This record gives sequence, C-alpha cells and structure tokens, in this order.
Amino acid sequence: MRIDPFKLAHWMNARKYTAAQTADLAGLPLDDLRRLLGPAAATALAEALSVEPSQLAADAHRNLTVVHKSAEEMHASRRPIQRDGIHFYNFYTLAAPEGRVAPVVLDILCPSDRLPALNNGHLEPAITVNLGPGDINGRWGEEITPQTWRVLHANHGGDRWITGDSYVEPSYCPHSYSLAGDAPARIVSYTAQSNISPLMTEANNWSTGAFEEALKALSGKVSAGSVLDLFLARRAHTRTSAAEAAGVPPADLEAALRSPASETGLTVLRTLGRALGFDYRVLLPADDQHDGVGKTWTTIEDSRRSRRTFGTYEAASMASAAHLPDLVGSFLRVDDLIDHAENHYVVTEGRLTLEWDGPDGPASVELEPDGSAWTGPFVRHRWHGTGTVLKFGSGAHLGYQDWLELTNTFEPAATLRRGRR
Amino acid sequence: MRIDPFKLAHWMNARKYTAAQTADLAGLPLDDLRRLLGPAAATALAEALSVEPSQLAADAHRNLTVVHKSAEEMHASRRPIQRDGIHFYNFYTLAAPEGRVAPVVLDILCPSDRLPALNNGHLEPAITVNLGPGDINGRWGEEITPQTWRVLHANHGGDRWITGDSYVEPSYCPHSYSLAGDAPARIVSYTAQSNISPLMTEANNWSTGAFEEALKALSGKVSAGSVLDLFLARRAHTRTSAAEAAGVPPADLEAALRSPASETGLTVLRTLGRALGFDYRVLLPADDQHDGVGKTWTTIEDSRRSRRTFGTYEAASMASAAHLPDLVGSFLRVDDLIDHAENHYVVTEGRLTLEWDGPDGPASVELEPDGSAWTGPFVRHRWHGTGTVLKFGSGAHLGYQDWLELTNTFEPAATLRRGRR
Repeated sequence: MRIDPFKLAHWMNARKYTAAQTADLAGLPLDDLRRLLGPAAATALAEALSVEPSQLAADAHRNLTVVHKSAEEMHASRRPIQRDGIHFYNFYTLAAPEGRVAPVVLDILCPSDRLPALNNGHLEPAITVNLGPGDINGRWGEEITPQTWRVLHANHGGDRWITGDSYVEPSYCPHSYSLAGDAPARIVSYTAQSNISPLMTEANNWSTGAFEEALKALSGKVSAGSVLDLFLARRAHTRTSAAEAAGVPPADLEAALRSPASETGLTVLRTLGRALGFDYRVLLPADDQHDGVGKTWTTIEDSRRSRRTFGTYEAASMASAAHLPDLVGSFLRVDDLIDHAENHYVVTEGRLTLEWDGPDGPASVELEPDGSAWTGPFVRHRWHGTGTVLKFGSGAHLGYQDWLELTNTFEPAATLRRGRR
Repeated sequence: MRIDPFKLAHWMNARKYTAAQTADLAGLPLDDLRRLLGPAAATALAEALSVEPSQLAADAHRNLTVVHKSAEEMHASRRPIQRDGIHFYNFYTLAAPEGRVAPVVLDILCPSDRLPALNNGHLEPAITVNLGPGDINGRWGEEITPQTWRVLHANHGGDRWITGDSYVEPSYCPHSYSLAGDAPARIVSYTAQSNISPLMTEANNWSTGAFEEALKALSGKVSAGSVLDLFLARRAHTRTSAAEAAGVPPADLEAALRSPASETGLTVLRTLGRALGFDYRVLLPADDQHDGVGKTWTTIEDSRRSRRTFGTYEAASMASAAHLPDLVGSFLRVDDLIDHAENHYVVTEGRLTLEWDGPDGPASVELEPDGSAWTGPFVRHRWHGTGTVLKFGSGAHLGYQDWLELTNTFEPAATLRRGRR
C-alpha cells in the first residue's frame, strides 16, 4: 500500500500543483510529501489530485531479481483437474513472482482411446512442449481431422535434452491433450502476456456504439491503405491532401499501398510519415495468419537441426512465431545470461546451480529436475553444473512494442535515468 | 469499486480455477460470481486469486462517449501561478473525463523585458499553439540563443481561424513563455500520454543492477544491429547461428544491418524474422532526433499552406512529429467525425453545436469560444454552425503501438468481440 514517487510527480505535474499546494490540498505534512516524492495519507493525495488511489500506488514487489522453486515444492503444488468425468490432468506450477502468472507443467492422464474434451481456449498465446516420455495427442477442433488432431512427439532418441515436439497454441482457440498410447507423459505450457489485452480491457468500457465502430474499422483485410486512411482521417487529411502535403504523386502513393515492402513504397510511406507526423513502420506488412498450428509446429528434428553453441551453452529452438515476438522458448544444455525481458527456467536433468548478481551481492540456488526459477528483466545470471534446463521468455517490458517506441526516443537511457531519480 | 468481468475471467483462467472452485475458495455465493463474470466480495476474490484488488477492479468510468465544459466553467477554473516573484501565468483547464489529464489554456503574463523563468520540463511531449493576439517568446534553455529563444507568432492577418505558430515541446526539456511585446496573449498546450511511461514505471522497480544493465543496452546509437543482437541473445542465437538458421549469407546479414531501409535489407531482416520468430519492422530506421524545436516548428504560413477540405470542414495542420504518432493537432473551420483514438476540442469562434450518437441516442451541446469537449475513441460526432474549433488528439488505445500488434493479430475484430462478451 505504498506510494509511487514517479506516479506522484506525474500527477502533481499534470494538475500542476506545487509541493506546498499539494500538501495544503491533501491536508498532510510537507516533509512527508517531500519524502514520498523522494495509508491514511495515500487516500488524501488521491483526493487532492482527483485520481483513484490505485493511480498512485507503487508496485506490489520492488527490486525483485530472482525467484526460485524447488522440485519438492513444485511437486507439492500438484492439483488434479477433473474433466469429462475422469482425472484429466495433474496441475503443477513453476517459479514466478507472487501474484504473477506461473508457467505450468501438466500430467496427461486422458487415455489414448478417449478423445480429450476441449477447454474453452484463452487469450494468451502459449508455447507447449512435450516433456515425454510418451507421445501425446493434440486436439484443436471439435471434429477430428488432420488439421485439428496431431501427435506431439516425445524424443525417444539419444539427445534427450531436446525433450520433444513443440508448437504455439493460437490465442483463444480451444485445445486439449490425451495420451497417444500407453507411455505416460508430461507437458510444459508457457504463456506470454497478451499484447492486445490492454486495448481490449479499454475497449470493453467504451460505449457499444464506439465498440461497433472500432470493430468495423478492424474488420476485413487490415491493409496498409486501410490503416493509412485512419491515420489521415485522424489528421483531417484525405489521400489527395496528404499526397500534395508530402509532395508525392497520387499515382505513386497508390503503388506504395500496393507494395509497402518494395523500396519504392517504403520511401513514399516514410515521406508521408515525415510530412504528416506518423511512423511508417506500422504500415509495413507482417506475415499473414493461418489459424492452424501447422506453421509454428517444431518437431524434434527441427530442434536438433537448430542446435548451436551459445556462450558456454548448447542451444536448440522451440516453436516460435513472427507475430508473437515477445514469446520465446529454448532448450539449454549446461556443462553470462541477460535478456532484455523476463525468463522462466525449469530444470529437466542434473543438479544445477543458478547464480545471479542481485541487491545483496552474488547469490545462488541449487535446482534439480522440476525445480525452476524466474529472472527479472536485465538481471545478469548464469547456470553451473552438468545438465539441462528449459529457457522460456515473456514480458511486455521491454517487448517489441517498447523497442518501437525506444527507437523513436531521443536519448532513451537519459529519459529512463531521469524517471528513476 | 466494481469488478471487471474481463480481469476476473483472465485470473480464474490463469490460476485455472473453475467457477465453483473460485466461489468455494473466495468464500462467497456462486450465483454472485456467475453474475460478476457476466466491496466485501472483491477483497475475497483477490485473496483467492493471489492478486491485488486493483488487478480485478473495473474502470472508474464506463460507457463514456462525450464530456463537455462551457466557456463559463473553463473561465471559472482560472488559477494564477506565481513564479520568479510575479504573476507568471493564468491556469485554465479544458474538458476531460474526471481523473484524466486535461488540456490547458494559459495566459502569458511575464512581460517582454523579463526573461521567463523556466519550469522543470515534463515527460509528456506536447503540442503548443499561440492563440494570440500578441506574439510570445519561447524559452528552451538557460542561456538565450537562437536555439533556445524564438518568437512564437500570433496570426495578425485575415485567416484568424489559424491562430498562430505551433511546435512540439520535447519530452523533459525545461521551457517557459513570456510576452514578446505589449499585446496580451494566450496559449493552448496539449499533451499526449507518454508511450515510454509504462516501461519507466516498471524499470523504476527493478534492482539497480538490472536498471544499469538496461541503460547500458539502450546507451549509444540504438541501431538495427544493436537491437537485433538483443533479439538473438534473447533466443540463444549468435549472428552466425541465426544466419544459417535463416539460410542467409553472413555477408548479407551485415549489409542489411547497414541498410535496413534498402529492399535488400528488408528482405533479409524479414527472412530472419520469420525464421527466429520476431517482427522485423521494429528493426527498420526512424528519423534521427534533433533535441531542438526547429524540426517540428510550424509557422502561420505553414498552416495556411496546408489548408484543405475535409468533408464539410476546412482544415490546417499544427506542428507534428514522426516519432510522436499519437499526438495530433489541427485547425478546423466549420460552416461525420470518428478517429481511432481520443479527441479534445476547444472552440475559438462562433456558437457551435457538437452532436454525437451515444448510449441514450443522439445528443448535442452548444459551445462558445473557450468552451470545449472530449470524445472517446471511435465515437461518431460532428460539428454544426459557423465558426472555428481546435482539434487535438492523443490516447494509447489505439495508438500506433496497438496498430503494430493489430497487424500481427489473426481476426482482431473477432478477438475484441470475444473479450467483450
């Protein structure tokens, strides 16, 4: 229930109240406010600043660098889920900051002679990999067909650190799993945050008339021209005025919208961008979508083929997708690490040691199979010992969306520094 | 203090608790939960879901379409600000949803014979335009030089609806204004939300070691290669493994990083993107930054030159910037409107009528000079009468960042529809 000095300075600035005016309005001591900027109070500040208490509240957890969970504790979290009249899955949770979404390990208990009843799907996309040792069935449709029923294999060969096939569970499409045969099997399902969730959360609160107008604008093929027209209408420009505004021939502007990726088109849309004040990059094409799981599907052979040395590690790729840049999965063989976002790790073999440099100096924890850890963004760490660990990644900060704003910022490091002190 | 059905379904799904399990854990009636999904309770749900009450709280205001404020009320909000020992400005606020940041009108009271003492700057970038009738001085530096002292002119000619020069106040740089002479003058300063604020808010909570690591990564020239290396390290790939992974010659990958905008480079980075699972677009170059206000500066002549017909309106442009796509300003002459984001309007001449189609059917309000209104995203509206109104725009939803994720979504309209019902 603490106060965020950053959120407070922002609101005093917004309402342009001096420190003294803020204290006088809020009805509390000035040394306190000069301290907060550096319970019974928070309510007053909120009132004096015309904002809800949650708009000034600090984060539930500050200075988190690493969080870990032993094999014993992950096993202790086991929880059975009943579906279709039987013990369908066994629920386990991996390391994750308190309150956050934790990666999940699942026992696949639905026999091969019974179609696995589907769940209702979910917004977040997720990387799912078969830990083995048995093969499993993937179901993505009511009707059983090659497009909605496929075997997610377990590695039966020698390079076991590559545990099995993996793919990306598409956002919102129902799915379920069953055993492909007798051999038991476990699955690891890692979800990243939804990058469209913030928009949805807001759109859900708009009037229904506006919501329908938004859907209308998003309906159909969202081409470069359709997005551009919205940008122009946003600026009270027509395609004609915008063209003469950018000094471009209407004939070429039409071509570029037909070829955003051609160098002729990119030069035009960027020239438009500079003239009208917008970022041409979001106008560039992205690989169309498929709606099936055949595009992201990554077999054991794919992963084996992708093997490479990464520092003191040997790495292999899990399923990925160009339209889900913040979601990553990787097979790591062990015998410094620092990503621009969060990492979720789970050991699959050997007694490994994770070390990290945190607030209290160097630290470390020994983790055995099913043991796991979570690293915050930019937290330098490393793994020692001989074994295997799965490397997952997610996080909105800093996601590919932040990287787009960052390339648009003058001296980003300076901006961040100013915000922190 | 209500509950968000969307945030609740998300958390029950995350923790994968059935409706019954949720009710049993939360300790409340099941019909209630089946109702919320469709005070004393919210606390229980939060506890049972291992989340803070704010993580399930609905928006302070739902179904807002339009908010307006009369000339009399905006005049009634006048507030003097003392600086450098004198009455420096007069503070006025324009229409805005309760709790939100309201556009500001300022009387410039610092005489021409006194250097206007600077403020401490602010994170949000802002479009500032001179309402006139007198010219004013702009100060952007301690020392008075051509780069930090320039006259922001007021239109003294006939097309008064174009009120004067405008420019973009760069994020965080101190600034202030004084009169250029005897003639009085008012200014309108419109700020958009900061697109980097979310990242900052989070980075402020990271350990200092991680923060320093982040600054290090952002320091220097943030080129296509420097961002790519982070993407690769994120995926346990080196430039060598990534190349052979995308089936590209190391020699070409180096060229593309030297020419992201050339069609040869874009084809490579997109091929890399498809292979490694990332969005090549954020790798594309954006116009460098300047740090001065000479790039966005828009004179009266510029605006006059940009005049164009827009539906039943005559429009002229205010200052803009390619790196601030969500911030827009426009001069509108009156005698349907629907943007993909929020609008803030302020009348400068005539008694005008704003109509909108809201939750209760068609509505309308008559606004005179200094009167203002705010429209939510996608809210269809129009202006009737003969006069002039300033059109400002901001909002994160849906900003250019959302448009990047939207082009990456399969059936976005469908996704949003599912989230709402």
